[PDB]
Amino acid sequence: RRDPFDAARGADFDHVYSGVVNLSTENIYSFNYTSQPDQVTAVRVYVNSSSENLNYPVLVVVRQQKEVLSWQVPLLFQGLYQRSYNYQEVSRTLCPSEATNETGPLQQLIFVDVASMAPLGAQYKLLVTKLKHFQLRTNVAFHFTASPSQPQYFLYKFPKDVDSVIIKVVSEMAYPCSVVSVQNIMCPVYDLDHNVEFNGVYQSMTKKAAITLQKKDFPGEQFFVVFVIKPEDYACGGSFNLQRKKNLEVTIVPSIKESVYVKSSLFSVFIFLSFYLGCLLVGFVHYLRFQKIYFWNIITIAVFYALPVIQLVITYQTVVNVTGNQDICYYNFLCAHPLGVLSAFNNILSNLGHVLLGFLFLLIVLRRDILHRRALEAKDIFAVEYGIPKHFGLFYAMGIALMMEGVLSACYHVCPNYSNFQFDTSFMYMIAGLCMLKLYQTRHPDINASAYSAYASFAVVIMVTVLGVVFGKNDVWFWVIFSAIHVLASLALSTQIYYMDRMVLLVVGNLVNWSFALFGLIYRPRDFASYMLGIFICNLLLYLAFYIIMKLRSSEKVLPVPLFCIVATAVMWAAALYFFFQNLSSWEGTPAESREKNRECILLDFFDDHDIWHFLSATALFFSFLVLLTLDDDLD
Amino acid sequence: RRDPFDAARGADFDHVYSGVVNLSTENIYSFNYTSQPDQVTAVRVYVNSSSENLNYPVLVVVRQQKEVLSWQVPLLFQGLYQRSYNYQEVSRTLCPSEATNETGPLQQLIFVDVASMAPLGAQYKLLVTKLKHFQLRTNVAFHFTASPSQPQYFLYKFPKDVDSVIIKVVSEMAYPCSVVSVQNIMCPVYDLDHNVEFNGVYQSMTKKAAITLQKKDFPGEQFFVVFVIKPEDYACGGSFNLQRKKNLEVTIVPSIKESVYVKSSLFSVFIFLSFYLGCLLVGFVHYLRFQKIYFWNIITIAVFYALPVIQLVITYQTVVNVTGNQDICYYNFLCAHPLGVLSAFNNILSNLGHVLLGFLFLLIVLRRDILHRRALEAKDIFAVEYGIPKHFGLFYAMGIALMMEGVLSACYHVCPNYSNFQFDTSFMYMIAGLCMLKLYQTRHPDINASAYSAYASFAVVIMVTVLGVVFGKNDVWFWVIFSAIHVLASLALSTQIYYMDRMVLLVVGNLVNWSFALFGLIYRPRDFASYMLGIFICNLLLYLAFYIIMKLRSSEKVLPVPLFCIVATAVMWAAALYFFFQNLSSWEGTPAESREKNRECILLDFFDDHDIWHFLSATALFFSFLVLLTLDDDLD
Ligand SMILES: *[C@@H]1O[C@H](CO)[C@@H](O[C@@H]2O[C@H](CO)[C@@H](O)[C@H](O)[C@H]2NC(C)=O)[C@H](O)[C@H]1NC(C)=O
Ligand SMILES: *[C@@H]1O[C@H](CO)[C@@H](O[C@@H]2O[C@H](CO)[C@@H](O)[C@H](O)[C@H]2NC(C)=O)[C@H](O)[C@H]1NC(C)=O
Ligand SMILES: *[C@@H]1O[C@H](CO)[C@@H](O[C@@H]2O[C@H](CO)[C@@H](O)[C@H](O)[C@H]2NC(C)=O)[C@H](O)[C@H]1NC(C)=O
Ligand SMILES: *[C@@H]1O[C@H](CO)[C@@H](O[C@@H]2O[C@H](CO)[C@@H](O)[C@H](O)[C@H]2NC(C)=O)[C@H](O)[C@H]1NC(C)=O
Ligand SMILES: CC(C)CCC[C@@H](C)[C@H]1CC[C@H]2[C@@H]3CC=C4C[C@@H](O)CC[C@]4(C)[C@H]3CC[C@]12C
Ligand SMILES: CC(C)CCC[C@@H](C)[C@H]1CC[C@H]2[C@@H]3CC=C4C[C@@H](O)CC[C@]4(C)[C@H]3CC[C@]12C
Ligand SMILES: CC(C)CCC[C@@H](C)[C@H]1CC[C@H]2[C@@H]3CC=C4C[C@@H](O)CC[C@]4(C)[C@H]3CC[C@]12C
Ligand SMILES: CC(C)CCC[C@@H](C)[C@H]1CC[C@H]2[C@@H]3CC=C4C[C@@H](O)CC[C@]4(C)[C@H]3CC[C@]12C
Ligand SMILES: CC(C)CCC[C@@H](C)[C@H]1CC[C@H]2[C@@H]3CC=C4C[C@@H](O)CC[C@]4(C)[C@H]3CC[C@]12C
Ligand SMILES: CC(C)CCC[C@@H](C)[C@H]1CC[C@H]2[C@@H]3CC=C4C[C@@H](O)CC[C@]4(C)[C@H]3CC[C@]12C
Ligand SMILES: CC(C)CCC[C@@H](C)[C@H]1CC[C@H]2[C@@H]3CC=C4C[C@@H](O)CC[C@]4(C)[C@H]3CC[C@]12C
Ligand SMILES: CC(C)CCC[C@@H](C)[C@H]1CC[C@H]2[C@@H]3CC=C4C[C@@H](O)CC[C@]4(C)[C@H]3CC[C@]12C
Ligand SMILES: *[C@@H]1O[C@H](CO)[C@@H](O)[C@H](O)[C@H]1NC(C)=O
Ligand SMILES: *[C@@H]1O[C@H](CO)[C@@H](O)[C@H](O)[C@H]1NC(C)=O
Ligand SMILES: *[C@@H]1O[C@H](CO)[C@@H](O)[C@H](O)[C@H]1NC(C)=O
Ligand SMILES: *[C@@H]1O[C@H](CO)[C@@H](O)[C@H](O)[C@H]1NC(C)=O
Ligand SMILES: [Zn+2]
Ligand SMILES: [Zn+2]
Repeated sequence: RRDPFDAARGADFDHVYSGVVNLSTENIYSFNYTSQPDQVTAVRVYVNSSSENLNYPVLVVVRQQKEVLSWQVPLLFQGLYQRSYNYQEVSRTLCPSEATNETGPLQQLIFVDVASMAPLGAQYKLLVTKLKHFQLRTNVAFHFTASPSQPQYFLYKFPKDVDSVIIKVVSEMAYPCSVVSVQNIMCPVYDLDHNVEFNGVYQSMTKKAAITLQKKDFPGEQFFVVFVIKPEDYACGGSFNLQRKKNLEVTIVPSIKESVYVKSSLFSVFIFLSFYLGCLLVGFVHYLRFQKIYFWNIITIAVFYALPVIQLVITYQTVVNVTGNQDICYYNFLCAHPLGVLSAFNNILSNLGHVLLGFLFLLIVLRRDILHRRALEAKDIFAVEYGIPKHFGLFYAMGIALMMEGVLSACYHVCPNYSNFQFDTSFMYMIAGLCMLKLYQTRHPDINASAYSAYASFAVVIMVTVLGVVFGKNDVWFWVIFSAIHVLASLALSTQIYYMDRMVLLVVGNLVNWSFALFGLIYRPRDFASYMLGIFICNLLLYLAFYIIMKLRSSEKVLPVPLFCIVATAVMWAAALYFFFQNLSSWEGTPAESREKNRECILLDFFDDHDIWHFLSATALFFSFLVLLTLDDDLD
Repeated sequence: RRDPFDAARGADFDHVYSGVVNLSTENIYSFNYTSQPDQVTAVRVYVNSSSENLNYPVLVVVRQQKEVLSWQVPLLFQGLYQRSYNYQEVSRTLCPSEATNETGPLQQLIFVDVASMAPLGAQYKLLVTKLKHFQLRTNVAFHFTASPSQPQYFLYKFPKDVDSVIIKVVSEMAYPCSVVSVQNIMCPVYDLDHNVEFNGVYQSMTKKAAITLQKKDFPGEQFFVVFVIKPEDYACGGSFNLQRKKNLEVTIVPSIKESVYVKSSLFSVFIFLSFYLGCLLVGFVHYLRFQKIYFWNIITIAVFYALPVIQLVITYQTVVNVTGNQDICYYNFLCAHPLGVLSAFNNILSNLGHVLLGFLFLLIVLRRDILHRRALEAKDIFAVEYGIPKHFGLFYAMGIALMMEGVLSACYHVCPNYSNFQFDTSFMYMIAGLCMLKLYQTRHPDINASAYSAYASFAVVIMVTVLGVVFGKNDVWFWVIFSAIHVLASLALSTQIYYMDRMVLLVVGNLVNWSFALFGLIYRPRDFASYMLGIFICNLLLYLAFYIIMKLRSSEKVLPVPLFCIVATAVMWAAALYFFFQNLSSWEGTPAESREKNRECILLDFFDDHDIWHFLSATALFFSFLVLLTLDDDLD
């Protein structure tokens, strides 16, 4: 019978053994070592077959006390479109075993067998090395390299006090894709292409990756971090001595404490309660100085828009929480602090203003309308020859739209995805349309188009946006049709509004044509909803400026409060647009590329760009509504 | 150096070798064989270690010309909640290599090494057998068994003419879950627990599985079918000499031809064009004898309900087509014939009636209303003393609701899922509500409650159903609250309708109470939408029956046409309810259990139960609308 000790070559690590194997010859080595308590040893085996022989690959088998590994040196990879790749260098890290004080020192023996079947012979070069840079320490960086045939992984241990950690992986050249996974300390370790996704959380990456881990999940307070490169780049982007070495740096940082949550919640509440306090102060000062269809329409639309998206997001959040695959939601993982089951608590809590300011506007408008109704009940002719008709439902509709926009934004931000690209700024379309309607009605007679003209406009706009996003991704005929429709609509609106100021119509038409040429030359926004939002904002601001300049030309003085509100609205809009143009993650494109643009939070240790955008949008919209309400105070 | 031939034991298949291995001993066998053209050989290796030693398992390594396999005899499995399982028998099928005429007969050698590290010794029993039942033949069944540590797989070759095939797998006892996968002929073959989902389509199963394959996808017109059992049953259902042997039967059947598509399309078109032909003939015979809000409301609801679900189903269909994981959509895979990119063509084409019948009803109502308007223009006092007020909006609303319910059902059936349980019968809620409103208005004065009463009713009903399904799955407090609200609503409706027939209110209340007791004792419908549909249908039929009986008690003769329409409506309702009660697949429950209840098509070779349900529902609704329209013809 075969005797390993008899034919084994008592060998030592770090010596590059070389050999040649025939059909009737096999080589075996008998490495030995010892492990001591409080230390972790991880052996690594490198095998390079100098020859390129492919019909008779060299077969390598590593035997330990309780595990067996095996592979070939000329590793062969098969890729789509019938492509073949051959790698002539292979490496593997053996699963380590801990040694406790009770167990004491442990002696370990490892056998390595190299054998082939070539009739003439195949060369091989074998190296076995120990690992000193195996463990990882919190806050200390680390650099290394990986290859499609040389997967890597390391060990981390939970400190005494840390209850949550973040793993950040950074690279420079994103040519070959990669996968980063976290697993428990239970051999075997799945560090292969076809089994790395079986267990533990994982993330595909090309230039950036971030994973947040708690403590209660892992027994023993330790885990393995595995990095695996991929033969082809189809999954994470474009198309595909062969080698694809990729350099990586890995950092582990403790997570924030609950004190940050308390601070952020208190700040968010109080910053917006200050507005109510100021309104109460102003009302007190004024008192001292003195000393329909929209309802059910909005209710139905809100329920219709809420139930489906709400259930869809519930299901997506549950699935992402259960399966552990962090490639479904398009979060901004660098700053996403979870609470309870929620995965991104900040992005939802940052929507408090959209509700609070809407509530304040509703309260103020209701009080003003009730006061005007009481005054009319008392009757006064000063509001007839020196007054204009008053309407109330429009402002309530605007405020309810603001509330619904806030709730929709929160629901969408629960888990962003390509199927929820709308519901993020959808209701601001309605807000802009309502402001347009209010401006149109205030100057000209009522001539109300009931309420369904705006409904049809919104339905058509959503139709066109969805059609363009889902189909107009790469086509231009639809783009030409949309441009023609937009130009025709602009001309028709200009003609209708027209019937000293004969050049404003030409100015608006020329601005629209300039935008037409701009995106025709650029011809690649790829975000139809964003451009629709921008165009609505542009038209609203243009109409507001035209109306204000016309009022100025009419030789009347504007009350100071409308002027202050105008300036505040302008500044807030500027800031909000600045924070909006910043891009963090995007539903379009593969998840690996979406995370390629992430940032590590601004302001406090909680918020980031998008939260500031939410805040500034809420404030700017509130000030615009107040300006619209109060602009015509001097007329009475 | 090590010499394989020197220590190799020239062995033969089917002989159960036995041995004992120590630290310094390792046994090797050197099996040999030859492969001839037009035949496929697949060796299989069984290894059983009699001892239960966990600390010192036996290591087995199989070496071939181009592949190496390795494993341990006492296989260890880790399961959730810190559970461990050990299997003492292992088996494996080597990847076969085809032998072509040009290549000629091919000699093959296979080395098997058994080695351990026990200080005393470990026993082992090894068997190597050839496979004669490896290939699969079309339409011929096959029985076999599998175990968590003994995965199986077989080969299939595409016949000359078959362009599409179906693989059906059947079992009897669904205790241990299983996975069935299809892969190409390219070694290695992933038949392990942690890598079986990497490549090729796959399906989790417990009692039934079905997979449809085309021909152009596979080069060589051949493929491997792999069956893998699972250590635990958490994924596919409940909780978890150890063994879990599972018996399976596999059949392969050629798919249908395009002639079936042509036949089914022509039949579906003509069966429903027959209604228009009959209406035209009736109009011809009659001629020979003679010889606003709803619009915009429904149009807005159309987009508001279509765009989210339409885009969402687009995304699901694209993803399921791309990845190849057949566990997202809850189809009925036994009868799902795809066309182009669509995966279930029949379930969509079976919705032609919901549109055609609605269009016919709209046309007939428009013609009748226009004729009545012309007659009124001519003026006739007969329709005053012996006439009743005429209305038209409700009938148009009903027709549009039907025409939109058809499209909603089609969109939902594009890819059924737990996030789309509505949109299958939602619009018929509004249909029943409108029928009730029309019945209320026809007898009592107009007293139109505008149109938003039913709007709020529908919104509240949908909200309640969604809340119950998402949350009231295992709770009873919500169920008690819902029952109390239903009883209160029934009492209020009876009181309002009341103000010879003093017992009808008691009868309706008692029927509602009987339903209360029924679903309280059963207390497990777990389909809130289904029971909402049932209750709405029951109330509609109940009110219609009481109205008709009251009219009968009024001592007037009913025109034969309304009687015929009533009888046809009753018969169609009975048939539709019968076809509805049949259950094929269900979004609730794991996908493995959902496919556990599937059926192999009825009627032609295309349709099944659900399509017949669609047809019968459309016909019954159309006849009910016609009955409502024509019920009071005798009055004039
Ligand atoms: C086996 O490998 C060796 C390569 O070193 C070759 O065979 C050797 O041939 C020489 C010359 O006759 C002998 O002195 C050695 O004893 C042989 N060794 C062995 C292990 O066979 C050859 O490449 C291989 N064997 C054959 C038959 O080609
Ligand atoms: C197999 O090939 C690789 C690369 O072809 C060899 O790696 C070399 O390692 C030395 C050691 O410092 C470096 O100086 C060389 O630069 C490396 N090669 C290259 C191309 O950079 C490796 O030694 C070969 N053999 C084994 C067993 O790995
Ligand atoms: C090796 O296996 C054998 C069991 O078959 C044991 O060692 C044998 O011991 C007898 C008695 O001294 C010798 O005659 C044999 O030559 C030995 N065989 C071998 C392969 O060493 C024992 O179980 C194992 N070896 C040890 C050291 O325990
Ligand atoms: C390992 O154990 C299994 C079962 O424990 C053995 O399988 C037996 O095979 C014979 C051959 O027909 C059957 O008659 C027995 O019924 C099987 N066992 C049982 C429990 O049913 C097997 O022979 C053992 N060894 C190997 C190498 O498989
Ligand atoms: C009433 C309005 C203001 C609420 C707006 C925020 C809503 C959308 C938020 C607040 C609380 C959230 C829920 C809190 C907890 C969980 C449990 C988790 O396993 C699934 C998601 C689910 C069910 C969340 C879904 C989104 C949610 C309902
Ligand atoms: C405009 C909105 C976002 C403002 C915040 C209001 C709502 C959404 C907030 C207020 C209090 C919050 C809850 C506070 C505590 C918990 C318990 C935790 O285990 C799950 C999340 C859950 C249930 C939170 C979900 C979101 C929540 C309901
Ligand atoms: C950001 C992507 C979606 C493209 C859209 C950009 C939008 C937000 C930008 C681009 C051009 C901008 C406009 C340029 C000029 C003016 C005139 C000024 O008196 C009021 C603001 C207004 C009308 C701007 C509003 C914001 C605007 C419309
Ligand atoms: C004409 C009126 C409406 C302008 C008021 C809005 C202002 C604040 C907006 C309009 C265009 C915006 C800029 C558009 C593009 C860039 C380049 C980017 O790398 C930094 C931000 C920056 C510089 C933006 C900052 C905010 C910005 C200047
Ligand atoms: C106009 C009305 C009657 C149509 C109602 C059925 C709708 C939902 C059907 C008709 C055509 C269908 C499309 C036909 C082809 C494909 C390509 C596939 O890769 C994604 C789905 C997609 C895009 C289908 C989605 C569903 C679809 C849009
Ligand atoms: C349910 C009701 C509304 C459907 C009635 C409209 C019919 C005619 C529509 C609905 C879906 C459509 C199909 C959608 C997708 C494809 C795949 C394409 O490669 C050929 C055309 C084909 C096969 C379409 C033909 C027309 C079609 C069958
Ligand atoms: C099938 C699941 C969702 C449970 C609901 C079952 C429904 C559809 C069943 C159960 C009880 C049935 C009702 C029982 C009695 C009557 C009175 C009769 O004069 C007309 C039929 C009618 C009105 C039935 C209609 C169908 C019905 C409502
Ligand atoms: C005509 C109107 C009043 C409807 C009357 C109710 C009739 C049509 C319905 C109500 C309950 C139904 C039954 C409920 C359950 C089953 C068991 C199933 O394995 C076969 C069909 C069968 C036997 C159904 C046949 C149709 C049925 C009898
Ligand atoms: C190495 O020495 C012998 C040789 O195999 C081995 O039995 C022993 O366990 C090892 N001890 C150490 C300290 O490496
Ligand atoms: C083992 O002993 C060392 C001695 O310093 C101590 O630091 C360590 O915590 C001990 N470990 C265990 C598991 O007892
Ligand atoms: C079996 O016989 C020898 C023994 O190793 C082997 O070389 C040869 O290829 C095999 N031939 C056949 C016909 O099986
Ligand atoms: C090989 O020869 C046999 C002889 O009957 C023939 O049937 C078969 O088609 C041939 N196959 C190839 C690939 O030439
Ligand atoms: Zn946002
Ligand atoms: Zn259906």
